[PDB]
Amino acid sequence: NFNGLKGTGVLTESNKKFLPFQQFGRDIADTTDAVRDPQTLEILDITPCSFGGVSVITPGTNTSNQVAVLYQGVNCTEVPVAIHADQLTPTWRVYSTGSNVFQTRAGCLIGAEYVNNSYECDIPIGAGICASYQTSQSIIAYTMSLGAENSVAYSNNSIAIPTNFTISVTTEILPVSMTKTSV
Amino acid sequence: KIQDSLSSTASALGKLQDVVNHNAQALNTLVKQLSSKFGAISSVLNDIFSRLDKVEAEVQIDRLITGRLQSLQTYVTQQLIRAAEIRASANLAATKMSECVLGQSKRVDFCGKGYHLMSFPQSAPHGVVFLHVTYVPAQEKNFTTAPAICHDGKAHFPREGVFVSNGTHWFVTQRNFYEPQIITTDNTFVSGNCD
Amino acid sequence: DCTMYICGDSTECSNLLLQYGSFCTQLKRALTGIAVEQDKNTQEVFAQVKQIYKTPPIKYFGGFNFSQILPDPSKPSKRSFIEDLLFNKVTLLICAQKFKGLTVLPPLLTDEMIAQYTSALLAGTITSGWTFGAGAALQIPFAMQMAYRFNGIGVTQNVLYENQKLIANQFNSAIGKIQDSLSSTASALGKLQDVVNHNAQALNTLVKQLSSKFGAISSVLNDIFSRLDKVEAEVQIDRLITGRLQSLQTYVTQQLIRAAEIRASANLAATKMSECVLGQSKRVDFCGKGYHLMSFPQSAPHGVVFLHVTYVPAQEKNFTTA
Ligand SMILES: *[C@@H]1O[C@H](CO)[C@@H](O[C@@H]2O[C@H](CO)[C@@H](O[C@@H]3O[C@H](CO)[C@@H](O)[C@H](O)[C@@H]3O)[C@H](O)[C@H]2NC(C)=O)[C@H](O)[C@H]1NC(C)=O
Ligand SMILES: *[C@@H]1O[C@H](CO)[C@@H](O[C@@H]2O[C@H](CO)[C@@H](O)[C@H](O)[C@H]2NC(C)=O)[C@H](O)[C@H]1NC(C)=O
Ligand SMILES: *[C@@H]1O[C@H](CO)[C@@H](O[C@@H]2O[C@H](CO)[C@@H](O)[C@H](O)[C@H]2NC(C)=O)[C@H](O)[C@H]1NC(C)=O
Ligand SMILES: *[C@@H]1O[C@H](CO)[C@@H](O[C@@H]2O[C@H](CO)[C@@H](O)[C@H](O)[C@H]2NC(C)=O)[C@H](O)[C@H]1NC(C)=O
Ligand SMILES: *[C@@H]1O[C@H](CO)[C@@H](O)[C@H](O)[C@H]1NC(C)=O
Ligand SMILES: *[C@@H]1O[C@H](CO)[C@@H](O)[C@H](O)[C@H]1NC(C)=O
Ligand SMILES: *[C@@H]1O[C@H](CO)[C@@H](O)[C@H](O)[C@H]1NC(C)=O
Ligand SMILES: *[C@@H]1O[C@H](CO)[C@@H](O)[C@H](O)[C@H]1NC(C)=O
Repeated sequence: NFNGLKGTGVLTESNKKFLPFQQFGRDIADTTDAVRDPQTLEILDITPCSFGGVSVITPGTNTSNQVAVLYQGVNCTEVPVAIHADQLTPTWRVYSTGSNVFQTRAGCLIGAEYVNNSYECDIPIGAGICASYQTSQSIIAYTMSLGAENSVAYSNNSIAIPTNFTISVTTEILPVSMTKTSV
Repeated sequence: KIQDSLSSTASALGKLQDVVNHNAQALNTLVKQLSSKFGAISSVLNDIFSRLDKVEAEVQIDRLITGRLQSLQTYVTQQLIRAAEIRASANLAATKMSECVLGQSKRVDFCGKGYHLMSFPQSAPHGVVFLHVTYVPAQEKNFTTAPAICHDGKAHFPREGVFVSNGTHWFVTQRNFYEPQIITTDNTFVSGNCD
Repeated sequence: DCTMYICGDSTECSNLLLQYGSFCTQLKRALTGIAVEQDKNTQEVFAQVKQIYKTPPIKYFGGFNFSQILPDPSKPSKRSFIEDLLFNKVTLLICAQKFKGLTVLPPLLTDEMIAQYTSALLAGTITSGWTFGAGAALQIPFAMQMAYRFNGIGVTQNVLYENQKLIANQFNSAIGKIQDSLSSTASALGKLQDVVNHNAQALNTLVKQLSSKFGAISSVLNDIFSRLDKVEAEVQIDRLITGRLQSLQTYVTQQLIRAAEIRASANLAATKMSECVLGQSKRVDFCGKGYHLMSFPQSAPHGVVFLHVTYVPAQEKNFTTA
């Protein structure tokens, strides 16, 4: 409640050259983020506490219920700091520092063990990472494999000609209309 | 085989399933929408009349009329958007029927994977399902080829097909099927010399 | 994030917002459909092949020169020399002021991974002709694959061999000028520039929008309670929660309109690359002005760039016919 203005956040000193009169720093946000404390004569810069969006990776409910949690855009060593009573809306802070945390560009996920081979994508994550429920059982994270690597031998006087063929039938589905509604 | 493929997995008809899901889903969020008080005393309509004086109950009843009225516009606007993507997908289906079914399509990878032959339509709820029949080349055997041939001091080029060799002497054959034929003047034509 | 953006950091926020029903969970179900779709669009344009072919070490393609589109070993990224200009000409603390719950999720396909898909299309269209898109790949010499392309135009194959040297030099001189043409003028990439500029500008209008009062005595919810009686303070915040929520609705409806146009333009690209790249097109003025010969794809930030190769007749002479 510096200068008779309520708010919430953490406090750090900033080097912005406040003139002998100006007391508050402001930008496009237009929500107070810097206060000159009347207690002493220093400069305080306010930023909101660390936050994020919680994403849950879950396989089929009947298959299992063990889940891997992903926090977007936060340092992986920041989430252990969150483990306190009456500091988080969730109380399931047990997953904050559990199994081997793997760091990705979109934050670091917990509860999943990172293999270094490749497979096909089962549950997308972001930045080329996918997760699945493989074998006694656990959730694993890998990197997508685009496809089987192949090479074609090119020479300037050789040609390949088929000697056989095969006939295939391929299906396709297209919507055409929908229900008519009156209100 | 295609009969079993549909009956094997139930995820084949996903595109025709969410069409009815989305419209049925938007109705439910519309019925539950009137439960909100919208900042008024109560969501029930007629009771607020008998509980409050008519002089200022208009203020209370106005903030609830606008709350429900705004809900309808959001629903209608959603329908216009959804009707836009369906119509943009029915024209594609109509184009497929006029080209793939009624004729043979030269547009590569438009009416199936491979070389197109002919198709069949089948009806479905809120949609249509095609059966593209295509031609896929099988295993291949490589050879040695030369662009032209010079016999009487004049270069010869194939009429249709490409010259291939098996080691002893040359042959001419189609591009898509190995049917070797003896080199002949009927299969070639002459143009210029061979230097 | 509806709870944090509207009136977040207030114990009287959620309960008052709770009685409004299922509004922001309705919006939240619309901005996830856009998120999922934007990952599917890239799967239909670039991921039309499975086997990742690799170019041979030798680069003697019958006299042609392809050094300006093939992957570059020097740079750590497998990006050709044309793509380098494209990346530098798109200018992708304003990111830090998004504490109000306006995040930016990352794309599923990383930039260095799409380049592998593009490199597979090139290496499959210069050693295997066009058959790799319609069955098993079949190798063929390049000086002989071109003669197939000239046959489709209507010009007999005997003219390519007699002019192979001239055509090779003529093609090489044409690919060089593309490199300088793109850098000389900055309006070439205006199609991609506005795609990211429009989205960035829309966010700025939304964040700046919450500073309005909407008839309330003050524009801040925290200080509106210490100066007015709590019996009817609900009235003023109601004029504020409705106005704040209403503007969130406008931004979502804008994205629905824009996503429809992008999806329309994504399918057009997905159709050009299935016909102008994996085959020859007879559709006039579809894959470039003039008679079509072949096309090569190149990647770019949020988009694709083609290099159509066309055949255009030169000077003519009058004649008398019967
Ligand atoms: C490349 O293709 C040519 C053309 O088919 C092959 O030459 C032909 O090969 C067949 C099979 O060996 C010969 O038929 C046999 O010839 C013997 C000769 O005594 C005869 O006794 C048999 O009853 C039978 O007819 C055919 O004559 C021969 N043609 C010529 C002009 O030589 C050639 O063998 C093939 N090379 C390879 C490496 O596959
Ligand atoms: C071309 O491929 C077809 C199969 O796609 C071959 O047909 C098979 O031939 C074998 C020969 O022993 C038979 O036992 C199979 O019953 C045939 N399959 C079918 C579906 O008819 C055919 O033989 C191949 N062509 C050549 C020249 O070998
Ligand atoms: C294909 O074109 C490139 C572009 O010019 C050629 O690379 C040039 O090579 C010469 C030979 O020393 C250099 O002097 C030039 O500086 C190179 N160009 C650039 C832009 O660096 C390349 O040699 C050509 N391919 C072939 C087979 O000749
Ligand atoms: C010869 O070809 C030219 C076109 O290349 C015909 O047209 C002449 O050239 C230009 C193009 O129209 C005009 O400015 C001339 O006036 C044209 N000549 C005449 C006589 O009109 C030209 O007609 C052709 N010549 C013949 C005899 O058919
Ligand atoms: C559980 O759900 C899976 C799909 O998620 C299904 O295959 C399985 O049959 C279900 N088991 C039940 C309902 O017992
Ligand atoms: C955390 O911050 C440190 C700063 O030194 C950085 O090196 C590291 O990559 C960050 N990790 C994550 C997961 O953000
Ligand atoms: C891959 O992971 C295994 C264990 O999962 C490890 O033994 C191996 O050294 C790793 N290979 C690397 C990191 O190249
Ligand atoms: C094929 O390429 C090799 C390697 O450059 C060369 O020695 C040979 O002469 C070439 N042959 C033809 C027919 O182009």
